[PDB]
Amino acid sequence: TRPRFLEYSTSECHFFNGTERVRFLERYFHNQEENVRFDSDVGEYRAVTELGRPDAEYWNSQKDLLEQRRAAVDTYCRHNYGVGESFTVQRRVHPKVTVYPSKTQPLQHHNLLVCSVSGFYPGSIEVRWFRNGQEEKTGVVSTGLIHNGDWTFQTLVMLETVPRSGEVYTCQVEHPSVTSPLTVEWRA
Amino acid sequence: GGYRARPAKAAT
Amino acid sequence: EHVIIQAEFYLNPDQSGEFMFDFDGDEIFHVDMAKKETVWRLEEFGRFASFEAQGALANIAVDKANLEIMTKRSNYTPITNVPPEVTVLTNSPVELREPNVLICFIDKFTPPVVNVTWLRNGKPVTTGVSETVFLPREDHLFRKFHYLPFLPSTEDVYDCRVEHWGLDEPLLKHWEF
Ligand SMILES: *[C@@H]1O[C@H](CO)[C@@H](O)[C@H](O)[C@H]1NC(C)=O
Ligand SMILES: *[C@@H]1O[C@H](CO)[C@@H](O)[C@H](O)[C@H]1NC(C)=O
Repeated sequence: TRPRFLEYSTSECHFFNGTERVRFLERYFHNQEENVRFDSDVGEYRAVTELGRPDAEYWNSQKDLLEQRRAAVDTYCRHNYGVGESFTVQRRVHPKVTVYPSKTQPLQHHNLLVCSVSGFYPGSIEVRWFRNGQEEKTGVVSTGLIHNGDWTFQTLVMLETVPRSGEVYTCQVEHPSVTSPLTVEWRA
Repeated sequence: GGYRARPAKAAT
Repeated sequence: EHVIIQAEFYLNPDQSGEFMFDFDGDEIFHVDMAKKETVWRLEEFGRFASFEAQGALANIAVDKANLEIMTKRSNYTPITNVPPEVTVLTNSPVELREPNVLICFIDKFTPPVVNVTWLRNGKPVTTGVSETVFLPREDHLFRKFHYLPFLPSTEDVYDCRVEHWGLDEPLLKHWEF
């Protein structure tokens, strides 16, 4: 029931095209509001609110600190990038694709084809449905990209359809860990 | 291979 | 392309501190404050990199000191509670008698304080459960994962109970075969 008081700081390193373009951000929060901020595109602290003006001015008076922050894109961002490059930037985990039917309403027939794509990394994924070699773009609902919190992702891409005997449905998956599209078929 | 912490700066 | 975040916070009066490293939404490691030891999200990370926990403990002292300054300068304005959004799901499709893992995703909340309890048929579970620290978001809020490895059966139902100061009643998200 007592009041809470939170101090929260983030030091962000943003990488584009490997380490060719690197951006460094420092952010200071109290409770829910950002007050001070260092942006490598500026090279100085700036006040986000009037509450953070004393810290920005005082910090901008310390030349030794501004030089540390201005060099972070190299001494901090690019350094830490190379430390874990082998098991983060280059981490690759193949997807596990399975198809199984389901039902929109318990008392109705199987009118829902689920394409489960789980256990992959990174989060990038593209899934497509096909009826008899033609792509089905209408009637597709999905959970979206689900982060499992353990360096793996999953997603369900479902197709609302009435399967007819003889028809073949194909779930096609594209992921940076595989070269050619991955296909799984389901026959009625 | 050793990670580096940014150092926190004391406020006014 | 890629983002690396170093997130640290200190909370009063709970006196809770955290220091962690993020890579595109995932945890590389966090510094255990009591043990003063670098905990890697995946054991294999420790074999490829390192980090001296003393740097984190040093930053947490500064953050603790800055909190006192900002609490005074802000005239002791308390934080506004933001209740969490809770989701329960499984690591993979569910096959009977085939091991799996229930995942409770607590999202979009502040301050970073939550009690999370796994319930099997209403009874608490305190064996086999694991949990991550508070993870950063793009919008100054926090998220958190809890895990319950289980053997799927038709006789067992599960509930993830979450309690947050921004919640009137504790949240219960359900899951069953
Ligand atoms: C705290 O109180 C003083 C008035 O005594 C005021 O000048 C100051 O701005 C207040 N802090 C705020 C508005 O953040
Ligand atoms: C968690 O449980 C403890 C003991 O019941 C309680 O004191 C605390 O307020 C709870 N935390 C939240 C956020 O509800």
